[PDB]
Amino acid sequence: GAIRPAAPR
Amino acid sequence: AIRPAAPRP
Amino acid sequence: RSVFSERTEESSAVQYFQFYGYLSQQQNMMQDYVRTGTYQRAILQNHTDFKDKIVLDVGCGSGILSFFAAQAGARKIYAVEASTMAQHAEVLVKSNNLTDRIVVIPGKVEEVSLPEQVDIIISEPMGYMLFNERMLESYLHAKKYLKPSGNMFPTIGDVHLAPFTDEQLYMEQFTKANFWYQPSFHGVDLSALRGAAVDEYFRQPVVDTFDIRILMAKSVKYTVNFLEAKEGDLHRIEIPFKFHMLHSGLVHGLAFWFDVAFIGSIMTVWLSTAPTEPLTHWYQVRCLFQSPLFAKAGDTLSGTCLLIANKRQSYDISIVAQVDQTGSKSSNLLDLKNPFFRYT
Amino acid sequence: RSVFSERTEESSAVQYFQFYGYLSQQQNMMQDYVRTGTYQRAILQNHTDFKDKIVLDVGCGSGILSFFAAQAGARKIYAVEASTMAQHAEVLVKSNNLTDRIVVIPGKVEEVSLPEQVDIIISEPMGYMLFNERMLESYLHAKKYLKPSGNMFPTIGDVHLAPFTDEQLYMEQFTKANFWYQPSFHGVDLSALRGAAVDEYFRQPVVDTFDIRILMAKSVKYTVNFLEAKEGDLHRIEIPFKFHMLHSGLVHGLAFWFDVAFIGSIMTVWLSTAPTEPLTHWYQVRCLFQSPLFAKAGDTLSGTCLLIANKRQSYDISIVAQVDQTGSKSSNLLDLKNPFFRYT
Ligand SMILES: Nc1ncnc2c1ncn2[C@@H]1O[C@H](C[C@@H](N)CC[C@H](N)C(=O)O)[C@@H](O)[C@H]1O
Ligand SMILES: Nc1ncnc2c1ncn2[C@@H]1O[C@H](C[C@@H](N)CC[C@H](N)C(=O)O)[C@@H](O)[C@H]1O
Repeated sequence: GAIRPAAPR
Repeated sequence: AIRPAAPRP
Repeated sequence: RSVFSERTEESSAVQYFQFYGYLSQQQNMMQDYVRTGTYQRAILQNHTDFKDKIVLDVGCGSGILSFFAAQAGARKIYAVEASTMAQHAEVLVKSNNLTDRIVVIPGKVEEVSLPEQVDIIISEPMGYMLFNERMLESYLHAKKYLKPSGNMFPTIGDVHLAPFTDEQLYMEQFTKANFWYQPSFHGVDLSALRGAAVDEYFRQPVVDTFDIRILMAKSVKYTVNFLEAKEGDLHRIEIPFKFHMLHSGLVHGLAFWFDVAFIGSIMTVWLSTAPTEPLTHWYQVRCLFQSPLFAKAGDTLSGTCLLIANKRQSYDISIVAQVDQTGSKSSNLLDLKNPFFRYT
Repeated sequence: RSVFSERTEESSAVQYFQFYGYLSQQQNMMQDYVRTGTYQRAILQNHTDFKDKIVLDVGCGSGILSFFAAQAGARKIYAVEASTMAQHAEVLVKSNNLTDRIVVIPGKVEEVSLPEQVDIIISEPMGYMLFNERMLESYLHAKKYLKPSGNMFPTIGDVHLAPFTDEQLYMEQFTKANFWYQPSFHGVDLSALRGAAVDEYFRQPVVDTFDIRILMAKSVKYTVNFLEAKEGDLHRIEIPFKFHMLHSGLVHGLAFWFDVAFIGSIMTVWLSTAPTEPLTHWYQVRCLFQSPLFAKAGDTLSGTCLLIANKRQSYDISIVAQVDQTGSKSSNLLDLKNPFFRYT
């Protein structure tokens, strides 16, 4: 919901 | 999420 | 207390109308050329259903479909929009010199007043999997404003369902869930949540497109006729199915898409989201079976897809399926509201 | 009723704790190795700040930081979590045989009741641009449970801002907005909304990473000391700046990142989201200027970044910058809750 961005992997 | 992003041409 | 307020948790509503309040989100839909261009053609090629008629635009957004009704000659168009986009539609009506013919009415179509009955209702209320958003129910609700023998554009909607095999998509789920099958994640044993993780990932419908070769039987069709249907008819949607399997393999779930038809006086125009047609911003939707089923060509895969409307403007989906020749069975529950967007 | 419900719209809160109820979203944060491993090193290398101490974990999510506190020999850890993730944390506490040491307490830290005061509070309450989510205010609110001379982990936070040049990015956003310049989109004039569109697109903070050569001056630092701040200190955050420009070019906006320090009795451990450091799930944040400022090496770019808390768990951001040697001024708003996640 536009809260935490995806971790880079 | 409600509507998905339109396909990029 | 409106029909809308009573079916919808306020917290869903607020977020929902916040989304459509963004010009960028209106733009996203407008830029789907298949969607927008087909709406234009349906309306303009059936100009006699619009010429000098009274029109209601249910959820007008930027105003686009009402502008097409004007291009087609409509006398008066009431354009209803519940988000703050309403203000921006008014700006465009003024700048296109159309205040005499298009009246923007801010609000929910369930709550506003119209000054008169209309000849035709136009709308684009289709969510992914057709039914997501529960805006079809707003579109049906609006028929209270339709003159007898008034028309609906779109007129009917058909959902298609077909079994698919996609091993790699299936295995993606366990890969993701197997994060939790670690006995020492920074010294913590996560394993006890692995089944909960699996279940959460399998509850997500998958939005993306695919090669038609994954499909294992001809589709079954469930039709909603918008001229005839009642709001209540969409609270519990039961789609029985008996697939006659054309290909042998492991069935990993069911694939869904939809078409609508605008049945005009001059011609019927179709907007299809099928995987054989040009891609739309709806893609297609797959619901996985957490235990897949072996079927050979010639077998019958039978079962039911049951969509039960909820107060988050979406559906709880129950899919139950069996291969009749073996008795092997799969039962699955999905949350339509929270998909995986896999095209991205 | 509560301090939380007073400052938060319900529609924000439901959506917020919904997001954190997904094991996938807890796993997202957990799999940030820089984040999760720095927290573990901060805790384990300062074992004496935990050994035989009473600990409060604010927003425990999975339980992961509570586990590190237990690994460090904490006598008792109160793990507070307002999402349904609280139930999964208690499963992990049982499965890791830590029922004697970790006590999950479901609910908001503003609403729950704890049995006793604590020696140290641990949390990971940082949103993007540090302040998104307003969870820092829950972390500070929790000091009502902290003993005199008790500690906070993290102890302080530094926001860094620096000017940047990136015409590609600027142009990217500008082009999206210019959809609304079209005088004849399917024969309809959208151009009256060009201004509103650029406003909306440039309200969006850009979340991604970049090369440090795009920075035009050394960064300015603004510090929040968590031991000393009170909740209300975060209601209105004024960050004045004066930049000594090291390079000539167009300034397309301000770039933001943050560091937090765990100031322990054994050593201080830094967790950095800077663009000179290994990348985190917070990336970095850029605020674009609708109108770029030209500046020469040696000029000063001065102004104010003002953050005003809102009820949607975020901040209304105003950035006013000027090039002192020309009186060229740029005023900007930014809706921190509506970001453009640009990273790929
Ligand atoms: N109950 C409702 N009353 C009024 N508007 C609604 C309702 N439900 C959804 N909408 C609006 O319907 C629109 C749905 C869009 N897909 C259609 C926009 C526009 N007509 C177009 O074709 O581009 C959004 O702008 C919603 O805010
Ligand atoms: N007022 C509050 N009370 C309790 N929990 C909260 C509150 N605000 C946010 N949270 C939770 O705080 C957590 C924030 C996460 N960044 C941290 C998760 C976990 N501690 C970790 O580091 O992996 C989420 O699980 C939220 O649901």
